Formats: sequence, C-alpha cells, structure tokens
Amino acid sequence: MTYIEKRFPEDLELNAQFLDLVNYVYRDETLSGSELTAKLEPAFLSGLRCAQPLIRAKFFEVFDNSMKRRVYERLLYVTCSQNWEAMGNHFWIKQCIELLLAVCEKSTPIGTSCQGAMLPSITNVINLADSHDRAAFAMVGNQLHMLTNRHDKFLDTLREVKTGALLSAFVQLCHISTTLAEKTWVQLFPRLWKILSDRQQHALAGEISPFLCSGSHQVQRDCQPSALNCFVEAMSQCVPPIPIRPCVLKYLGKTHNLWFRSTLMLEHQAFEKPQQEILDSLAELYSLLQEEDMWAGLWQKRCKYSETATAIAYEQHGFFEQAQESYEKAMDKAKKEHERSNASPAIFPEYQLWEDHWIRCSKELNQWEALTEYGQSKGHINPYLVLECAWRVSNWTAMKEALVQVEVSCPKEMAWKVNMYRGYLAICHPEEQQLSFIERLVEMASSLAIREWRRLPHVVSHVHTPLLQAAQQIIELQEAAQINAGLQPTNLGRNNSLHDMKTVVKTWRNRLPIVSDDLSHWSSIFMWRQHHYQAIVTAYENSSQHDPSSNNAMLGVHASASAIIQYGKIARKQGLVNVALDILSRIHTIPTVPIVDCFQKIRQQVKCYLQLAGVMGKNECMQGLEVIESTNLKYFTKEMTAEFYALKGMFLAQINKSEEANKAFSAAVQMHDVLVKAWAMWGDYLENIFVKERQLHLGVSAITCYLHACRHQNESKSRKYLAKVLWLLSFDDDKNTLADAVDKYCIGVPPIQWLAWIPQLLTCLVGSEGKLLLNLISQVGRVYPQAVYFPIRTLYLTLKIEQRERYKSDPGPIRATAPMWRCSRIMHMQRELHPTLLSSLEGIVDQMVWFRENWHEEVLRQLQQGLAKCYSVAFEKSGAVSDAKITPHTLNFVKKLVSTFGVGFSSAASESLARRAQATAQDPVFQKLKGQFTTDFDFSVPGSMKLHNLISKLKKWIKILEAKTKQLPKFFLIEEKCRFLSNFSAQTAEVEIPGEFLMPKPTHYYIKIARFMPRVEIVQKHNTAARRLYIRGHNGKIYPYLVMNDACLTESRREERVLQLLRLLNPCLEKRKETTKRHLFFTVPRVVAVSPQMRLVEDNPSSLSLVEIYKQRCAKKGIEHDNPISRYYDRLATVQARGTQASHQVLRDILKEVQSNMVPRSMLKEWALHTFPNATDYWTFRKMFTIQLALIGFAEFVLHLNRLNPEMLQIAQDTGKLNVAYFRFDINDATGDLDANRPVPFRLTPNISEFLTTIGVSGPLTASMIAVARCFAQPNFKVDGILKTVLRDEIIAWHKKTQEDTSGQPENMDSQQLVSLVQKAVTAIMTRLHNLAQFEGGESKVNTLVAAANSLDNLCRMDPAWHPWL
Amino acid sequence: NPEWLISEDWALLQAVKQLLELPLNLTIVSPAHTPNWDLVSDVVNSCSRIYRSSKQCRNRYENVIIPREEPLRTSQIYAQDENATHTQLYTSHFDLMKMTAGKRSPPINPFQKNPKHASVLAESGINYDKPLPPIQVASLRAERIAKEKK
Amino acid sequence: AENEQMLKPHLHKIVNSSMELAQTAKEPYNYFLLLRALFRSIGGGSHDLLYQEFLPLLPNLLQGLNMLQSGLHKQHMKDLFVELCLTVPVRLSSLLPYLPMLMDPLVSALNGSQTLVSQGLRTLELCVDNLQPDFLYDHIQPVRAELMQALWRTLRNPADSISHVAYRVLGKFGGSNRKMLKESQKLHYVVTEVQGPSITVEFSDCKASLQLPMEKAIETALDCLKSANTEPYYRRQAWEVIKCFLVAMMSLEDNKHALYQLLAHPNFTEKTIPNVIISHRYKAQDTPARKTFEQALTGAFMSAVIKDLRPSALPFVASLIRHYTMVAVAQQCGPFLLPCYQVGSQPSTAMFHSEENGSKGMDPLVLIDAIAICMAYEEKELCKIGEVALAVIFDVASIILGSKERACQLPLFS
Ligand SMILES: O=P(O)(O)O[C@H]1[C@@H](OP(=O)(O)O)[C@@H](OP(=O)(O)O)[C@@H](OP(=O)(O)O)[C@@H](OP(=O)(O)O)[C@H]1OP(=O)(O)O
Repeated sequence: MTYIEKRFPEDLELNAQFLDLVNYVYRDETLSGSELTAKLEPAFLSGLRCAQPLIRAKFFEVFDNSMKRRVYERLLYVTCSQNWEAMGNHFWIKQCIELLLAVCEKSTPIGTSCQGAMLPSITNVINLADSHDRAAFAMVGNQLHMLTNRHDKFLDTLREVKTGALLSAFVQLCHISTTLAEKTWVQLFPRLWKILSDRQQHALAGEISPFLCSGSHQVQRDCQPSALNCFVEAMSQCVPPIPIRPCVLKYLGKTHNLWFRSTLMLEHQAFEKPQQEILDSLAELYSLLQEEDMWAGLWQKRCKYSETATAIAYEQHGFFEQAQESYEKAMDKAKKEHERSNASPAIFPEYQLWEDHWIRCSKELNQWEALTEYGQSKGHINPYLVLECAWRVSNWTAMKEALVQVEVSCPKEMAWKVNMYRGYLAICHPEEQQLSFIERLVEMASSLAIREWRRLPHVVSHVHTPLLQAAQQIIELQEAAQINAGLQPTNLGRNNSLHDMKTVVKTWRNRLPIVSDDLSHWSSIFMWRQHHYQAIVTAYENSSQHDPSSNNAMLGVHASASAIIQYGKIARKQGLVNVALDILSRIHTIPTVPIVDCFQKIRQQVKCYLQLAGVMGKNECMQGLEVIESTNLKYFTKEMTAEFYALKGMFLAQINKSEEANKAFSAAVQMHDVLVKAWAMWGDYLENIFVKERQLHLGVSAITCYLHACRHQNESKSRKYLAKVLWLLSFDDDKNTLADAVDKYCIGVPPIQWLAWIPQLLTCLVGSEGKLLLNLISQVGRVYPQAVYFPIRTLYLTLKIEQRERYKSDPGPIRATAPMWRCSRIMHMQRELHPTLLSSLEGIVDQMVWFRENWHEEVLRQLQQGLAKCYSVAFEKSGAVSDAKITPHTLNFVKKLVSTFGVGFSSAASESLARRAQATAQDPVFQKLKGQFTTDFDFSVPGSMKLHNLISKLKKWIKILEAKTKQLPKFFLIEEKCRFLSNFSAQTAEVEIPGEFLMPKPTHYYIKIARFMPRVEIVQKHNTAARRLYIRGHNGKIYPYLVMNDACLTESRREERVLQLLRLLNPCLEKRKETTKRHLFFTVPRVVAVSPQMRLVEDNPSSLSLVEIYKQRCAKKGIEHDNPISRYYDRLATVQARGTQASHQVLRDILKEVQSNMVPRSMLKEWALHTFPNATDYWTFRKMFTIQLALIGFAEFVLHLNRLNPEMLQIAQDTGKLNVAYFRFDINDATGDLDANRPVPFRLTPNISEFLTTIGVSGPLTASMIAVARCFAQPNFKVDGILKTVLRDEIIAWHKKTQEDTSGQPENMDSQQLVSLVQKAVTAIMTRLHNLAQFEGGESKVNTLVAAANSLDNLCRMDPAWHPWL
Repeated sequence: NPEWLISEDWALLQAVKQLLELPLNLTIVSPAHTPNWDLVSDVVNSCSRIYRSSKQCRNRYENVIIPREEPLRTSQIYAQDENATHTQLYTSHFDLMKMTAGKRSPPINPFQKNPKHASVLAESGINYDKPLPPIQVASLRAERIAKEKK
Repeated sequence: AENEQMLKPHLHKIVNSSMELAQTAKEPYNYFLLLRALFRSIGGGSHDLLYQEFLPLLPNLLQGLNMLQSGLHKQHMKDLFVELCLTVPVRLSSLLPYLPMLMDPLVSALNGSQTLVSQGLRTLELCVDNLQPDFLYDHIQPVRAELMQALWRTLRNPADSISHVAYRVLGKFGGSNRKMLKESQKLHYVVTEVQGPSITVEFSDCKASLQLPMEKAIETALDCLKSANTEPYYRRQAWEVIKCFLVAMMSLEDNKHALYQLLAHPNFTEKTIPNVIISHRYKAQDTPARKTFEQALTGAFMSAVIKDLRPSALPFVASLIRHYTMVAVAQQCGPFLLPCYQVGSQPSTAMFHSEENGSKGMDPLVLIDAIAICMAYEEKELCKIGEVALAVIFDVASIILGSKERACQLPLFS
C-alpha cells in the first residue's frame, strides 16, 4: 500500500492487481480477518478514487453495503466517522455524492415535477379545449399504421427507462469533472437538509463544526477546490443553518479559499446583533483582507475611546503624523485609566490595534531607529518588528539574531519574507559573505509567494497587492545577486561586468513603483537599492587602478543621489514635509555630489516651500526665501537658472508683492523661452492681475503666455491651460484686441490639444469674434476631419431648426444666418479636403436614419414623458391642494400629442421613410385605437380637467399600450434597409468608431469599423424602445451602441456637457493617493450628437436601472410598480379632505407604511444576493457599487446637478460600474444660477443603505467621498478653470433661452453680466467642494452629509416620483 | 521566546476544549474530529503577546497543560490571580515603551538680495530691473527662431 | 553563404503568394506551416542577408497575421496563427513602428495552450527587458485589462516554470503590474430567477423526495462529448445522461388506438394549412429550460456521430425527431387548432417557450434550433446528422400528410 503506488504510478497493471487483491481481502474471508482492515484504509480509499471505472465500482459496491441504506445514517457516517486524511488532495465530496445517490430508490418510473416545462403528448390535444369538440372527434393507410405502430413501440421502449439509469451516469459524469460537480453538492446538500427532521438537523449541525475542523483534514489547504470550501458553502446555503462558530469561520476563510464567503457570513451574523467575538473576528478578517475602509468603519462603530476614531480617521486618509499623535494620546489616556482601575478584557483588542497601528505609523514616518530601539526592548523583544526594521539601518547583527529567532517561529504566510531576509543577510553580512546560496533562495521565495497567491481569491484586489509588490523586490534580489557577483575583485573593473552593472543601474533608475503604494514599500525598495549603490561607490575606492577616470564611483554616487531625490519627491507628493526636510538634511551630509542632482534637490526644496505656503507665516516664509537666495550658482548651467528664477517668482507671487514676482517671471522666461512651466506660471499671474486691474494690455500678454506654454508640451498637462485661455475670451472689448492677440500667436500650438475643447470653441464660433475662430477651427480640423465634422454638423442642423421656428411667418426656404454660413464654409472646405471619409460618414448617418422605428414606441415614450411631467407638477400641488387642475403647458402638450399621435442636403432616405410611414398608416387597427383614444382624451367635458383624473387615465392607457406593444419584433437584419452599412468594409474608408477623437490617446491604435454586424436588437431602456447597433473592428471585438432619438435638441446638448466635465475630471482622480488606492473613477460612456433629434451613445448589454430592478421584483411579486406613488397621493388627498394640510408626521407615516407594505428595504439586498451566488463576485460587485455610488453622489452634490432619479442610475451587472442617465446642471431658469439645494444631497435611500449593509456607507462610501473632495480641492489641478469654462456655455445657453421668448445686436449677451454670473455660479461649487474637503481634527462634514442623506425626517419630504423608498 | 501568559494559555485550553475532544486521548469516538492544532494556533496567537505559535509551541504547551490539568486549574488561575492584571500590566509596559520612544524622538527677517543672482543674469544679457512684457518676449522668441531657420 | 543568394529573390514572392492564396484556398493550413518553417529558418542564426529583404514585408504581413488571428477560426488554426505571428525573425530594433500589432495576438497566446502561454511570456520578457518601461507601458495601455488578467490567471498554472516566469515578468513590470484597471474585471451573474430542468428523486427511508437540477450536468455532458480528449466510457455515460434527460422531459401518455384515431382524420389531408410565419425575431431570450433542451439535443446529435455511440444514438435520435415533428404537426394542423395557429393569426411569442406566457407546453420548435447549432458547429461531420434529421422530418411529414408538396406549407419549414 505504501510503496507500490508511489514508485509505480504509471504501470496501472500492477496497481489494478494490488487493488483487486485488497478488494478480495475485504470481500472474502471477512468473518476471519477484520483487524487487517484498520491499516489498509489508505489502500481502500485510493482504490475508491482510482481513475479506473471497474475498480471504483467494485470498491463502492463493498463500501455501500457496510452501512444502512438510510440518508441520515450515511450523512452521520461521512460527517463524523469517516476520516478523509488518507485521501490526499482529493475532491472526496464526489464519493459523498456517490453514497448519497446510491441509497436512492431505483425501481420506479422516471419523472419530473417541472409542470411548467412539461412537453405535451401527442394525444394531449384531446383534453385541452372544450368537451363536445373532442367528443365528436372521437366518434368519427398502411403507410401511416406502420408509422404509428413503430412510434408506439418506441414510446413503450422509453417508458421502461428507470431512475436508476440516470443517477449512475450522473455520478460517473461528476467523477471526471471537478467543476460542475462541486456545484452539484452545493445544490443538493441543502435539498437533503430540507427533508431532515428537526431531531436529525440539530445533531447534524452540532457535529458539523467538529467536522468543519476535523483536525488533520488540512491536506486540502493547497487544493484549488478544497473540500471544506464546498462543504461550508453548501452548509451556509441552507435555510436554518444558524449554529456556526465565527472563529472557525475566520480560520476557514484564511486557510482555505473562503475569504469573501466567510466575511459575508460573519457580517450576516454581526448585523443580527458574549457576542463581541463575532465583531472581533470580522475586524481581524477585514484587516487581513487589506480592506482599510470596512475595518475602519467597523472599528468606528466599536470605538469606545473617542481618540481611536480620530486616529483611525487620520490614518485612513494618509495623516500619519496626526494619526500617531492621536494613538499616543489614546494609549496615554488608557494607561491613566488602568492606573485608576482595571479595565474589561474586551478592551484588549483596542490596545492591540493601537500597538500595531502606532508601529505602522512610525514605520511610515521614517522612524526606523525608533522602531529598532522599541522592538529590541530587553523585556518584550519583538523579533518580527526587529527583523523588519533592522536591515534598513544596517543593523546586520540584530537582523541576523532576529532572523534566527523568527525562522523557528515564523508564520507560514511569511515564508517568502523569511527567505528574502535570509538573502539580505547572506548578501550584506560583513563577516558572513557566502555568495553560494543566492539563486536557490530566490527560487524558494518565488515558489512560496506563488503558493500563497494560489490561496487568495480568484478576483484580484487589495489582497493581492502585497505579492505584486514582493515580486519587484524578489527580482531585484535576483539582480543584486549578479551585481555582487560582478563587484568582487576577480571581476572588478572587467568591461563585461561593468556593462551589466550600468544596464542594471539604468533599469533600476527607470523602474519605479506607483504612488498608490504606501511609503513603506517605497522605502523597502529604495533603501535596498541604496546598499548596492554604496557598495558600487565603495568598491571603486580601493581599486584606483581599475577604471582610472573617477566615473564608476560617480555612477554609484549619482544613482544614490537620484534615488534619495525620488524618495523625497514621493514622500512630498503623499503630503509629508518633515520627512522631506529630514531627507534633505541627510543628502547634505556627503563630501561631494553632482551639480545636476543638487539642482533637483533645490527644486524639491522650493516645491516643499511652495506647497507649504498656503497659510505661510512671515517669519517662516522669509527664512525660506533667505535659504533660497543663499544657494550658489557658479558651477551650474543656464536652464537651471531659468527654472530657479521661475520658482522664485512663484514663491514670491504667493505673497502679496506681485512686482518682484513679475520681474522674476519675466527674467526666467527670457533666460529660457522653451521652459513651459515658467511661462505657464507667468501667464497665470498675468491672468490674475488682468482680472483684478482689468487692463487691456495684460490680457493679450496672458493669452500669449498660455499659448507659448501650451506649444511645446503634452496635451494632458496643457489641458488646464487651454481651459484658462478659453475662459478669458469672455472679456474681449468692441475692438477685439485679445482676439487678434490669440489669432497672431496661435501658429505653432499642436492641433490635437484642442480636441478636448472643441465644444467650448464652437460656442464662441457664433460670437462677434467669429472669422478668426472659424479660421482656427478649420486649421485644427485639417488634421482631424471627423472630430470637427460631427460637431459642426450637429450645430449647423440645430441652427437651421431654430431658424425654421424663427421664420414661422415666411414659407419656403430662407436666408442663412452668419454663424450658419461661417460653419458651413468650413464643412465645404473639409469635403474638398477629405471627400471619401466625409462621404462615408454621411452615408453612415443617412443609413442610421432608418432607425426611426414606428409610432408605437414613439407614442409610448410621449405618454411616458407626459406622465413624468404630470407627477413632477403634481408634487408641487401636493401639499397645497393635490386636487389640482392640469397646467396650460401640460394641456397643450397632451393635446398636441393626441392630435399627432406619432405622425408628426437633397436626400432621398427621409422621403422614402415618410412614404413608408404614410403607407403603414392605412390599417384599421391604429385608426380604431386613435378613435378610442380621442373619444377619451378630450378635456371639453366637466370633471376631466383634474390633474389626478388625467394621471389615472394616463395610467390606464399606459397599461393598455404596454399590453399592446408586447407583440413586436425584437431584432432586425441591418441588410434589410441599411445597404451601405451591411456593405461597409475597411476598404471603403478608414473611419474610426464614434467618440474616439474626443479624448486624445498617446498611441494611434484607433479601432476602425471593420463592418456593421447584421443583427440590430431592440432594447427597452430610458423609457423608450431604443435600437441597439453592434459594430465590429479589425481587432475582433464588438462594441454596442444605442441610436437614441432625443426629440429634444436642448436637453440632450445640456446633458452631454456634464459627461464631458466628468471625463475632464477623470484624469485628475488618477494623479493622487487615496484615490488610486481606492480605484475612484467616473464611468462616463461615450455620447456623440449626430443630429438635433438623434445622438449615438455607447452602452453595454447588461446594464439595468434601479426602477428596472424594482419593477422586476414587483412582477415577481405580481404587483404594480405605480402603487406606492398612488398610495402616497391617496393619503395626501384623504388627509387634506378635512382641510388639514399634510404635516411632517403624515409624510413620515406614509413612507413607513409604503416601505413596510409593498416596498421593503431588503429588496435590493435580496436581488443582489440572488443575482450573484458567488461570494467573491458578490463582494466585488458590492464594493464597486459602493465606490461608484459615493463618487457620483459627491459629483451630484458638489456639482449642482439635477436630482438622481432612480431610472437614471444605470447599474452594470457585468462589472458593477454605476453610471447615471445623463446628469445636467439644474440651473434656475428664472434667476440663471445653480440652486441644487434639495432636502437630500444624494440618493442614499433605505434600500441602498440596506444593500451597503450600513457599514459600506460609514466606511468606503464616506471615505471615497472625503478622498475625492480633498483630491479636487488641491490647487495644482485648477479644476476651477474647467468649471468656469463649462459654466460659461451652460449660462450662455440659459441666456439665449431666456431672451428667445421676447424675440447681430442680440447675438451677444453682455461684457460684464455673463462674467459676473459665471463667477457667482462657480463660487457656489467651489465653496461646497471646500466644505467637503475640510478635514480638521480628523472629522469632516461628509459624515453629517451622509447622515442627512438617509434621515427619515428629510426623506419623507422628497418627491414621491423620486422614490425615497427605493 | 517570550513567556506564555496565563490568559493566552486559558485561551489555548478552551480552544482545545472547543474542538469537541478530551485530553485523555486526542482522538475520541467520531475519529474524524482529529485535533486541529493549526486552528487552536490561529485562535491563540490572536491574544496579547506576539504570534509565538509555531508547529512546535502549540503541541509543547498543550503537553505542558495536560499534567497540571489532570495545584490550581488553568480555569481557576484565569478566574483567580488578578484575572486581568497580568495582560493589562503587559500592555501598560508596552504603552510606556511606546511613549518613551515617541518622546525621545527629535522634534525636527534677514533680507539679502545679493548681486550674484543679478550679475549672472546681466552676463546672460537680459535686464532684470525692467520687466519685459510677454509680448516683446514672444517677439524676441520668434526673431530667434527666424535667425535659427536662416 | 551560398544558398542565401537563391532564396532572397524569391522571399517576397513566396511570402506574398502564400499570404494572398491561403485567403481563398480550400485547406489553408500547409501554407501557414510553410510560413512558420520559413520564419524558423530565417531566425535560426544570424544571416544578415535575408533580413534586409524581409524588413519591408512586415507592414502588410503583420497586419494580415493580426487580422487572421483576430477572426474566428478553429483552435489549431488560431494557435498556428498566434505562434507564427509572435515568432517573427525580426529584431525589436526595427519592429518599433510595427509593435502595436503584436499585443492582440500576445494576449491570446497568454490565454492559449501551454506552448502558447510559454511563447507569449517569452516574448513579453524579451520586450520588457529590451525596451524602456515607460514606452512599453504606453504601448500596452490600450490593452491592459486582458493582459494583466491573463498574467494573473497563468500564475495559477500547474506548471512550475510557467508560473515562475509569469511572476518574474510581473515583478519586472514594477509598479505597473497593479495599476488601476479602467476595464474592470468581469464577474459571473444569473439573468433569470426561474429554476431550470430537474429530475425527481425519492427516498423511501424518510418518506420524502427531492429535486435534482441538471442544467450544469447536461452542460458537462455536452462539453465532454464535444472534446476529443475524453475517454469512451465517459462519453457513453454522458450520452446516457442526455438520453435520460430527453426521455424524462416528456409526457409519454400516448396510446396506440388513440394515436391511430387522432392521426386518421380527413382534415389532416383535406383542410387548408394556416400559412402563418414563424420567426425568431419575435422570440424572447432563451430560458434555462430551452437552452438545456438545445444542449441535450445537440449532444444527442453529436453522439449519433460518435462511432461507438452511433448504434444506439442514431435510432433514438431518429425516433425522437419523429416524435417532435409529429407532435408539431398535430398541434399546428388537424381539426384541433391552437389559439395562435388559427386562420388570420400573426407571428407572436405564443409559438416559443419563454419566461412570459408564451406557449402552454414546451415548444417543439426547439428541435430546429438544435439542428441549426449542430450544422453551424465547428466540426463539419455534424452536418451529416443535421441533413439526416431534415430528411426524416420531411419524410414523416409527407407520410402523415401525403402529397409532399402540401407538407411544405407548414410553419415548421418556415
Ligand atoms: O513629478 P514632479 O516633478 O514632482 O512634478 C509633477 C509633474 O510636473 P513637473 O514635473 O513639471 O513639476 C507632473 O507632470 P509630469 O512631468 O510627471 O508629466 C504633474 O504636473 P501636471 O499637473 O502638469 O501633470 C504633477 O502635478 P500634479 O500633482 O498636479 O499631478 C507634479 O507636479 P507637483 O510638483 O505639483 O507634484
């Protein structure tokens, strides 16, 4: 049994012979021998799990007869009496399936209980319909008789099949496939639990936990589908499985691949409320998952001492020094309380938290000497901390003793850490230089790291960051191996080793971690590199003969200086100035250093002084200026002096002098005219002084500065400067001075930089400064024809449509306006330049016109918008009367709708479509429908003018139409009408996918449309039957798009502007810590307006909305989704029936009743639980939902956007990304300013909070909100400029709309009113952003904001159409 | 290794007792409930002091517990003998060392417009006292580019 | 030294000929083998003579190979394409302006077989070692989610060396190995709440019964019956599972005399057939039951092709096709007409089994979907069983209806 299978696994003959031998020993002569069976258990198990079917069958036939044929007995056996340790990395649960399915009855006919999916028999048509029809049918050649006889014989042959033939083959199939057999156990075990009585279930659940532990049943620890994973999944998937210990849950989660399932179970226990062990284990497991936000929220819920909450809040947002101070204060207060009297043992976890987090903070603050002095305490030596913090200070003896003390008691998870420390010791020990076992240590460390990786979840997340970081240091140790192999005197000075050393140093210089990583890893990398840099330096000091040029030592010196400077730069970026000054004092203690890197050190110093000069004091800032002036500039270059003077001018403009700063900026720009940053800052100062003093001779200078700064640089950086440039155009005078200024110095700037601002310069295209801007947009368009063709196409068509309404009195054609001719001459020039591409685009646009589908969904969308407006206006009349009359505008809308009811370039496609519409309009069905509707939609009768009567009639007709429209095609072939699209090919034109030129990409790999897919589906989204178009590229991937008919040219153009704003803000989120660390990013689909009435938007197939999920759950329950609003309004009416205007308590009780009756808060939670059965998928989905919801809430609050209605929020099931339906600034139509002051700042309805389980809110949600608030609050990003640029055109459109009602001279609003209004509007957003960014005392207003977002005292006052319950 | 605290010792004893097995012989009827030494190790090292829970210690200290459990019992020494004073004194010593380490850590208008920074610029050939407007600077840059092109 | 002069003049010729001919060939496999052999020969050693003549061939050759490997092709063809397009005998110094065309096949090689993932990791290490990290990052920026996901999946590969080199290249990437992925990872989810088909199992010891879902079981059966690596007895067990699933999911309540009296009526051969049109354009999304039925039917049709399963699969398949077509013609013809097949009816969802009302019983038209997916199968030997199914359908339809031209007016044929 021991050796035959180990040494001869391939020779299955002798293995089968030995298995037959043991099977005979077990089968025959049992009455004589029964003690021999004890030792041969592994042999029996191996023969049972063998790959041969006959051996498995003959082993199972004897394994089954040894037990009673009762499900409970076999379950107890497999759960407490059978030891699977001898199995060995096997999925033994398939043997449990064997045993549980073999005991089933297999002597009865086969059948199924799925009556809904039953297939009708041949004679089933004899009983379905009425009686007499079949009774008369029952009283009514050979080629058919033979067929019938053969069919009856075959059916008789089928009726002989028993259930026993199915289960055996099912088990034999589950044998070979480990996947889709784990699922069978997961899905069958709870079915068994369902039939077990209470007496059996109690004992089974009480004894399962010992079996969940089962001691040595740990060989599955490295099994990918570990048996314990499947067993605990199945156990948890039961209905009554209450008793399970949280400690065993955490142990299974850590050891086995049960991380997220274990966390979900523990939190489900925690949120049900001696009992602190649950929360303790949950916090430990969260800290083990690297999920800082959930751990912080849980502890803030558990925090007893107020100091702990502040310390956790500080450490959560990168405030490490204040976090350490707060932890010190907390443990000092705790020491005082202990000196007063003893505390309960439940406080020990808080003390361990303080200990480990103070250790972590001191580690992040570059306190390695203090950490070494602490861990080396005589009484409580902490060997792990010493081993961690010893090599970074060259304490190699302490490191060696700590290693030999840890190697005997190191956690198996830190095996690769111990290997790396052993390598560090062997490489850097003075008296133990033994470079014999180096590559072996690296190989063992990599193997251990990969083994640990195999133990982590399959979806990569923060849990995997430690190993992804360890990989870099491991490969660096591998490189350090050859570095040291080349530095020995045998190879010292050899060119072959010198080249390798140079290459490795260059790679290290060019290989850097990311800012998202903590400073601890940056230090672990840079200090490790510094040892070898110094070795290179020192190695070239005793070999003056080798390489006698003083270059290779200078190489190491420069490498070390650059590494120090980079570490200081990273520490500064993260918000640490004290450590920066410490590093600068460190680098100062060197005999001599290069001159090139000393300039960079001074640059970092002046940058630290800059970012510290927000509230600079007189003494400190003057001392910094003196230190700046003290630097020598003798042996330095020229460009360095330019940068130095630029930084000087910046630092001195920070203070309110403004004269010497201007002089220094001018001198720096004259010193090096190519220096982009100097000229950009000069232009910033010039813009400031221009906005203040309002001198015309300064605006031209500011614009020239901005343009020269934008000339020679990358577009990502130059974006915020083009933003500043575009905003300055609102200050021009009648002479158009700055217009000619910008038109004179625009030759030279790259044309790609204007792609991100085409809409901003298009709005100026209609101003008095036209011709020059037309020339500029045409010049930039000569390189990007489509990016300039689509927007001008849309704007030209919108202008024509507007003029059509302006000339209602004149029939026939009319003369074009100035902007119209201006923007059409450029289109003519483009067609002259790019005829083929523009012709292909025109063809595409003319073919997609066939997507004007029909009158059915047209009138459906019309009445949907009507009902929406009716509810929106009724909410206004709710508290006053609620028996209100329809408004004149809504009356006119409904009248026009019921009157037209759907039927309302020298091209021929439009004419053919109109002909087809007139043709299909000759059927009697739609005529009868129109008649029935007109006989009801008339308002000239009494009692029908009431608003709620109209709402009820609209709901009736909505039900009728939705029942009618449920019989229509769901997809059509593109070749049916769109010939040019089906015939489209890459050979026709190199046209790119729409929405590609919007954001410029570094590379030019733009996926071209290879061909349009034949199928075009119809999806019900946005309360309309949109047409989904699929486009394929040359890469094989498919992109779906919705050809949306806007039917409102103003709202769509105002909607797709916040999308551009968010897309402009997205880069910024990715350039800071605490934002990339949390993966914060806006999900902004691509939207391109191809015409005033139609626009093409990108989407994905699996994207539901909150209202979609709500109505799905309702249909599952069998109720109407319009019930809660109707109930709210009915309560309102019945309360007002006695003259009492509904008070606050009325709304509160209405909300409570509608939530407890037909809208439970656990609807979204159960929907998500059912949708994502996998624990890892569910956790990832919930985390993505939390972060995206927090981001969009911050957006809609700081940015005065319209209320996030439930139907707007799109929820991607495939990734969890949350995107809304086209937000838009809620600018007051009357006053023209942002007034987003609703009772609720952002949507956090009870259902959402329930889905976020009330800790995702207190943690990741508020954490992400605070992070994104502090992120945009940074002045370096200048988000105020982008906000001003967007609000400029947001308010110009408002003024245009407000002036159109009364009635070139009116083409311009004003020279002072527009700027004043834009400044008033942008400050309203900036103040709200700063209020959220404030993080004084570890506290933020975001907590009060999220608390008010879900308070019932304010939710009850929200619009019923807003669904404060969903 | 550091000494074992009575608190973590009673925790280990309870974890072994919660494995549903007796110390008389650690494989009781229902032999599938073998002793999970790694589980009790994980449950123990979550106590006050350092991990100190390798493959050896877990067995060694349980074998030490067995004799003195078959003097005061571990449960009695836990409930008795200043129940929470030992771990609390350990943590107070830890906090005192923390404060000592944090305390000994280091804490961490002469206007001079010297003529060197202005003399270098004067040598470069640009006037500093007279600020050249950006327009003239742009014209000079254009003239320099033209000269370079020729 | 001597033979490079006779191959250089024909290099461009053979390359272009094989590239333009395999596009419109009958078996474009030997040409790609020849291309791979040519690339191996040119890469072997430092010729430095054919290199100059091969340089101007990358602009079109790389584009063609990318377009080929991007399209849908058989597994071996795709493997050959991705392996011959990655192993180009051209140094990285000259492949700079044509490097972007190597990421799409690289991400597929990383997801391919052991040889393919090894070749992909080899090329990845070659390009990360012989190029600056910044430019390589800007190069992979368009496709980072797929590449990183494949590098993380291959890390769990059973091969020790493969996972080791994957970890090594991940460490070589540096901090970029964990940058935020805008194209977030996809995760599985269920789209419907209705339970799929199941088999009823009973227990006499406790006087109870259970329901055994069999969706994933049928999926496993079909998967192991499609692949060629599975053993014969496992194929037989999967065929048995599929057969019991098919026979268990029908009524089996037909009598001889009743069937004869039902099929022997003058209306079947005299009454006009309603000329309604069946179209999947109105068919809703496939319910779990319908997709499981399609999987079982295609698995049975495949077993009918399997040599050792044919003797028992072919007759059962023929008889089941007879049953399906007979129930179809009985429900859509004769004196008994369904409310959706009467005169004047229009296409609607009543003809298909869907989550909504749909039909009253299971839709027998699913048999056509099985034949369709079988004939469209990657292997062409399945088309034979589809033709046999159509033949038996037409034959039994003409038998039950007579006047063959009359049996073609059935919406089943539409
Ligand atoms: O990386 P540093 O040297 O510390 O400075 C950078 C740098 O700008 P400069 O190098 O010109 O100072 C960045 O751009 P890259 O050069 O890395 O492309 C970027 O500046 P941009 O905003 O212009 O991209 C960033 O700034 P931020 O923090 O706003 O991302 C930051 O400048 P800081 O000195 O403000 O860190």
